[PDB]
Amino acid sequence: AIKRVGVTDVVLRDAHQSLFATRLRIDDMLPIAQQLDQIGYWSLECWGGATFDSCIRFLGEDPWQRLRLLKQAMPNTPLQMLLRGQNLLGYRHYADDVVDTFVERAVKNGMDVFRVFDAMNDVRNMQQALQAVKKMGAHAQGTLCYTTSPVHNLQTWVDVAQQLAELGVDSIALKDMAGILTPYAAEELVSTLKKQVDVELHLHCHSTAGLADMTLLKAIEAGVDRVDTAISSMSGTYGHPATESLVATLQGTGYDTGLDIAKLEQIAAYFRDVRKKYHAFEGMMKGSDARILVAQVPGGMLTNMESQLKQQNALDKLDLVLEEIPRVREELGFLPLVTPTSQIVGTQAVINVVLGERYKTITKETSGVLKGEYGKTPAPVNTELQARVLAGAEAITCRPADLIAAEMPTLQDRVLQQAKEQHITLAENAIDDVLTIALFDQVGWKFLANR
Amino acid sequence: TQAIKRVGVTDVVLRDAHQSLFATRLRIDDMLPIAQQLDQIGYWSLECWGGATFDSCIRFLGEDPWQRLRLLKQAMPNTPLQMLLRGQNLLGYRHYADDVVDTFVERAVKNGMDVFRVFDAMNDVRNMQQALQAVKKMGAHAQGTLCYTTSPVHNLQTWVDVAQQLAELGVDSIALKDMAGILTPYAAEELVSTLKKQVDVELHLHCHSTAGLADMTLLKAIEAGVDRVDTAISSMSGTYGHPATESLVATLQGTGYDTGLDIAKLEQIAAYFRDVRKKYHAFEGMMKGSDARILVAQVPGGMLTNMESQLKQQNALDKLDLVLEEIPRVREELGFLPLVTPTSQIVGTQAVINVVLGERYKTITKETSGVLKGEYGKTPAPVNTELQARVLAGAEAITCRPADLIAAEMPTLQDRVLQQAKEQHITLAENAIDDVLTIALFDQVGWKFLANR
Ligand SMILES: [Zn+2]
Ligand SMILES: [Zn+2]
Repeated sequence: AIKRVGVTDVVLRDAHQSLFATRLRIDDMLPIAQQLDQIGYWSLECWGGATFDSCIRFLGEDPWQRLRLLKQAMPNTPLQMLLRGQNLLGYRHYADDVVDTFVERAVKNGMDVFRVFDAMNDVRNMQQALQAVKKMGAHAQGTLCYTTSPVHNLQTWVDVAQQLAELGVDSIALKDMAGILTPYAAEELVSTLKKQVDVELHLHCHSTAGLADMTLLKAIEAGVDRVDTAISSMSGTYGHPATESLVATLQGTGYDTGLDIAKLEQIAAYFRDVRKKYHAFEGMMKGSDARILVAQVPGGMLTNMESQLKQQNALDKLDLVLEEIPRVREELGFLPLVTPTSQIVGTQAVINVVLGERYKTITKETSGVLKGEYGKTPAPVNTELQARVLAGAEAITCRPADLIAAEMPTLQDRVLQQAKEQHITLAENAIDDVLTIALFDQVGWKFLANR
Repeated sequence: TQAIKRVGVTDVVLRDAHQSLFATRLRIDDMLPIAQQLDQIGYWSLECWGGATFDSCIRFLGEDPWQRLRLLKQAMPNTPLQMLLRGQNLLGYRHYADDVVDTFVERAVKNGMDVFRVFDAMNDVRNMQQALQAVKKMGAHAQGTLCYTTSPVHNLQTWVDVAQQLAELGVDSIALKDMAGILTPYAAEELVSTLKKQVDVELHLHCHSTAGLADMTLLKAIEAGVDRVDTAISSMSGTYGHPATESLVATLQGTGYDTGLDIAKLEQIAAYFRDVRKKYHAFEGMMKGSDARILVAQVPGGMLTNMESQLKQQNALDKLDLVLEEIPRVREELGFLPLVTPTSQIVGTQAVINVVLGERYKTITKETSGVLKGEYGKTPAPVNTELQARVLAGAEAITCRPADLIAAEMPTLQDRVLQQAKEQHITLAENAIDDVLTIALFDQVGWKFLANR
C-alpha cells in the first residue's frame, strides 16, 4: 500500500564519516542547522558512529556538548544516532550498567532515535540497549546488517527481524555498509519482510559499488517506509544517494516525500562550499568501485588489507589474500563483512598468505570469534580451529555480557580520583566524562586533560 | 507491457565518458592497450568517435581523427563502433551541403564506423534526414535521436510523433538522449512504455548522471521495455557523465534483462581506466556528488556555468536570479527549443543580455535572429510574433529544411584544399578527401593541424 516515504538525512554523520574522515566540525554544522530543521526529514542522523572518536581525537570537541548544541540548533527534527549495541561506541562488550547509563545520558543530552546494531546480527547484543532506549521514552530502531552467504537467506532474515519485533522495537533498519545489496535483492527482501513481520522498515545503503540509488528505489516500490539519503553535494561515491534526486523521483507519485527541492538545494549549496574545505580528507575513488561487485569484499576492507600488504612488502600476493577471505570467512561461520569484523577476517587472511601457513599465527580477534566472545556467528564456526584455541576449555554460548561484572561504580571511582590527581576539571555532569573514559580510555584521558 | 528480454549495452568510455569528465582529452595511446579487452566484452557497440573528439584530436592532442578511427577499428574487430553526429551540422559549426554529408558518412564508414547516432538539437527530423539516409545507403546502422526536454508543448503524443517521423524514414533504431540529466525515472517509465507500444523500433537510452537521476532512470526505462542503454566503465562513470557499466550489469544479472556481460572482465578494464583517469586530473571538473540545481527548474549544468561566467565578466553575479527568471520567458518566446547544446547558449546569452541591459530584446543576437527566422529549423511551438517580424525586414519566415538552400560544396572544396596544400608544402593523407573534410568542418583549426601533422 503506497504511502508517503519518510526521509532521514545522513549529512551530519555518515556522509562526512564516509566522505572525509568524520572531520566535519560543529561550527560548520550550526550555521545551516535552522535550515535542516525546517525541511521535514523524518530524522537527522547526527551522532554516534565514528563521531565520538573523531570529536575527542581530532576535533577537540566534547561529543556530549556537540549533541546539546545540535538539539538547541534543531528543535523540530528528531536526532538519530548509530550505536553498536553492547559495544556502544567503544572497542569491547560492556557491562549492562554501562549500556544503561549511556542511553539515559544520550537521551538527556537530546537524543531521540537510536539505531542499534550488532555486526553478527546476534540479537542478544542489541537487547539491553534497545531495552534502555525504550525505557528512556526514546525511539528504538533494531538493525539487520545486510550480507550475502550460503547460510543467509529469506528464512534467516525473517527470523532475526521477528526476534527484534518481539523485543518491542519501534522500527527495523536494513543496513548495507558495503553497498552490496542489489536492487532486485532489495525488492525481494523488503517485500518478504513486509509480508512476515509487522514493523516499520528503514533502509540504509552505500553508493560505493553503484547500486544504492537503484536499490533505494526498488525498496520503495516494495514498500520500505523510510530510507537514508545524503544532501546532494555531500553524496555519491563512498557515501549515499542524494536526497534531492530521490525527492525529485518521487514527486507526483504516491510516494512523494513532500520535501522541497529548492529549500534542499540551498542547503546543498551551503555544503558544497563546506565540503571544499575538507578536500584533504577525500578518498581517491571516482564513480563507483566495481571490485566490490566481483566478490562482495567491501571497499573499506580492501583498503585496510592492501596497506598491511604494503607494510610487509609483497603487494603481489594481493590476489592470494582475496582468495583467502572466503576461506577464512567460512571458517568463522560466515560472519557479515562489516566493521569491525571485516578487519578480523582481513588481517587473518593476510597473515595466512604472508606466513605461507594456514593459521600458523592466529590473531587475538580470530580466536575470540571462535571462542564465542562476540556472540553467535550465523553458522557454527570451524571445530578444528575452535578446539585448537580452546585446548581444552569450553565455548561461550551465552550473551558475552552475562559474563562481565558491573562497571559503573568501580569506573566512576577511578575517574573522579585520577581527574583530581591529574588536576583535570570534569563536566557539569561528571558521568558523561566517566562514559568517555569507559569507551576510549587513554584517548579520552588525553582529550579531558586538554579540554 | 513490453516482452522481457536481454538488454543491450553501449559503453561510452571512449567518447562521452571522458568528454564529460575530463575535457575530451583521452589520447589514443591510452585507448589501444585496453582495446582488445573492450572488444571481448560483447557490447552492442562502443561509442568511440564524434561528439567533440574530432575537435579535441586536432585542436589539443595532435591526433588525426580519421587515423584514430582506423586504429580503433584495427584494434577492435568484433564490436560495432559508434559515433555521435549532429545531422546536417556533422561535427562542424554550421549546416553543410548534402554532398558533404554524404561524403563524410561514406568516409566514416570506410574508415570503420558502424553505428551513427544522428541528432538535431531542436528535434527537427529534416536536419537528420540526409545523414540517416546516407548511413542506410552505406549499410551502416542509423539511429535517429530524440533530444529529451520538458515543456508545456512537449508530451507523449509529441514524442510519439517525432519517433513516428523517424520510423517513416526507416531508421534502424531510435535513441532517447538526455544530455542534461533531467529525465526522471517515472517520466522515463511513462515515455518508454508509450514509445515501445506505439512505435515499432528498437529504443536506446542515454542519460547523464549530473543531477543524480540516471541510475534510477536507466532501471525504470529497462522495466518499461527499453532495448538498450548507454553506460560508462565504472572508474569512468558518475557526476557529469553516466551510470556505471558493472553496476547495471550486476543489477540485471539473473533477471529477465540479464545482459550476459562478465563483471570480472569488466572490472579489469575498470582497474585499467582508474590509473589512466589519474593522469588526467588536470582536466577534471569540481563537482562532487550530484547537482541539485539542475532539479530546481531544468536548467542544464553547462548552461548555468556559462551564464554565470557571462554575468561575472560583466558584471554582475547578483543578477543571477533575474537571469534565471528570464530563461523561462525567453524559451517560450523562442518556441520552447530544447535546452541542449548548442541551442542552450543561444537562450542563455540572450537572457543574460536582456537582464544586464535592463530592456528585454533591446539587443537581439545573431543566433536569436536565426531561431526567429527559421534558419536552424522548426521550433516545437510557434515563436513569438511579432518578435519574429521585427527581425526579417519584414520578410516572410523560412519554413523549409535549411540544406535545400545551400549549394554543393565538395568539388569546389576539394580543389581549394588540394591547391593550398601543395603551395604550402603540406602533405595530405593517402585518401586526401578526409583532410578536405577536416578543413570543411574546422577551417583554420584544420589548416593549423595539417600544417603541423
Ligand atoms: Zn553507513
Ligand atoms: Zn552525452
